[PDB]
Amino acid sequence: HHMGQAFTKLFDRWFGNREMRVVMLGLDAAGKTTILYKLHIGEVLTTVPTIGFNVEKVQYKNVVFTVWDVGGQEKLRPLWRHYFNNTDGLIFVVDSQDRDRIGKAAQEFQAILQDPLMLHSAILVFANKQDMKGCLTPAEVCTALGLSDMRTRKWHVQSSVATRGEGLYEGLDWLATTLKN
Ligand SMILES: Nc1nc2c(ncn2[C@@H]2O[C@H](COP(=O)(O)OP(=O)(O)O)[C@@H](O)[C@H]2O)c(=O)[nH]1
Ligand SMILES: [Mg+2]
Repeated sequence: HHMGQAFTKLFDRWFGNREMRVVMLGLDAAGKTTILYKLHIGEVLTTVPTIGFNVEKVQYKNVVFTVWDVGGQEKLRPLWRHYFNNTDGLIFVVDSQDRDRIGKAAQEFQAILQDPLMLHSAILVFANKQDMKGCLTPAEVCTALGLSDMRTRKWHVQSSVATRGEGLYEGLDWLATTLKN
């Protein structure tokens, strides 16, 4: 009989008018757009700034989530960096079933971390698609992304099933708490 709250109300408690800018990144198919629509927090808008490169965005009050795929795509790395401007947090999403592409994801993740503009970011990892038989454990995704060895930044790896909205409250609550200090 008990019911979840709407993220709309959750965001009111968590951020409530505060200026927040998070970027949610990952390899294509990790589950990022799914997380966006599953939040139900406003319209998503897109800009395709090149014939290949493609960015999505959502804002609620003064919290903005900016979203793109990372990896392959020639190497459009400079076209991104504009979008890191005064970012508070990174959400990096991983397909926990895709054992093959995780080295790539760790590489990519590791490149975001080393970018100057990400020095002081809180880091949330969604180890997504945990519903799938034989996927990686959240620890195995932690290990692989090298989160043990980590700077002085606050980080957290969170199990998720994005298509059921599972894990999302937990990660976002961590993120919100972490960010207000
Ligand atoms: N089984 C499962 N499938 C998922 C999950 N999250 C996303 N997907 C599916 O993975 C595909 C890509 O998701 P999408 O959100 O477009 O990935 P994006 O490229 O990261 O934006 C879609 O078919 C989703 O339904 C999950 O947690 N479990
Ligand atoms: Mg997408």
